[PDB]
Amino acid sequence: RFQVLQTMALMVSIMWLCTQSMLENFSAAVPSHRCWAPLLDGSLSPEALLAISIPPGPPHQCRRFRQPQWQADTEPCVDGWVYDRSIFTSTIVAKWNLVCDSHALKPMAQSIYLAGILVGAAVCGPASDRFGRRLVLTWSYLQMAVSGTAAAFAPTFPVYCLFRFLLAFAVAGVMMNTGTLLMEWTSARARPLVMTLNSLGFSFGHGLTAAVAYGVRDWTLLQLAVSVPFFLCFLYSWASLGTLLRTPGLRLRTCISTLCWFAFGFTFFGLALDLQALGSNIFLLQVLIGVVDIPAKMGALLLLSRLGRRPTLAASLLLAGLCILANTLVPHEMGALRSALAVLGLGGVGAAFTCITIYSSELFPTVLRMTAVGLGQMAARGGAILGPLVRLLGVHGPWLPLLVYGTVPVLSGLAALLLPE
Ligand SMILES: CC(C)(Sc1ccncc1-c1ccc(C#N)c2ccccc12)C(=O)O
Repeated sequence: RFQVLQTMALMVSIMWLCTQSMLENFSAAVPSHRCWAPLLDGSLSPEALLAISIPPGPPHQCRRFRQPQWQADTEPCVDGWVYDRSIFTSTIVAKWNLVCDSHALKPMAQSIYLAGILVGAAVCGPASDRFGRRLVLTWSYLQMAVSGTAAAFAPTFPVYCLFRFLLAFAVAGVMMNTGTLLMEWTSARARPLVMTLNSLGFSFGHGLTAAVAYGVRDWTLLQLAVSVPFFLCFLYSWASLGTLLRTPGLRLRTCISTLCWFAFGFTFFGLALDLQALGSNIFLLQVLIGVVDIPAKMGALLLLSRLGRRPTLAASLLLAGLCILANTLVPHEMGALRSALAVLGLGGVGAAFTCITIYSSELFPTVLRMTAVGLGQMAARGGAILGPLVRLLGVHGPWLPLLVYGTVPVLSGLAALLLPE
């Protein structure tokens, strides 16, 4: 009774935590924009007017003819940008003009968020040890709620990034304490099931985010809505690494497990946080991510049970990488196929997360098990921090970030073939 109720509450918390993580692709979606031109803001056709007021692009994002030319002089967006509000009424990109010259700020915002996750885990470890895990979890709920509300009403971009950093600082503690509490009260034999249940809670959070963002098209309102439930969550909440590396034989397993954690984190947080490239419809992609993760993670658990631990992880990582590579390979015209491939890739990445979480426990003796799992978690968080950054390589071509996202998991899975069991 108590175990199931606690599991349900923590599943709800994880759903909302996934919402916090994945909100960025909605609250930071880049709308179609253009320099604010006077002649565009003898009237003629809007298409013709825009043709004589904005140079053509591969509709140029950030240029405008100095004087309306009827038919070099192109100049930057001196007066600002005009954002298309057909989908989103407001966004951080539209609010702070994170386009073109300052385009790197959005992926940099996502990197700051993930660095906040890393720092929050690092601090909450010793804090959760020093103070009760339940107390730290309650304080993390409170911090998540307040940081989300503040970042919703952030006046300037540095303030928004700072409060996203503190929000991540809090979510790291939330995740740490939720996982620890689930582990403590669950029988050692039932650990794979509990891990799968938590991952399924995250999958449900994907669709929850999709629905909330669909309803609330204002980034301020979206952030505030996703942050409010943590107020209620707070209300009703009431063997060192040196030795691990020293051992000679362990080095192979340690390196490969850490590489797998890093590959999962990098690929997921570099792809999951930018679904605009993956598919045309962000809401549909967000929904399908969870809709496929559910069966994907269930099948991952089934294969893990019957097909084995190592081959299941290898298959999941290879599937993710190959699907991402195909997505960047198949023609951009075939949008449906690319969206399906991206959904399959994210499902495989989630399955790989389940597999590695349930596998790294077995790979190492009980004395070093906690240290190995912690090292894997830290590597995953570092890869997450590096995830959004590689999207900056898209300036040369949008295919390069996806090529990196695909070749990382493929190589990690191939390396996963050397694991013992
Ligand atoms: C930081 C991560 C990647 S975890 C994490 C931290 C913060 N935000 C989300 C996740 C996360 C990402 C994908 C998941 C999936 N699928 C997932 C499932 C359950 C719990 C968290 C996640 C790690 O620990 O290395």
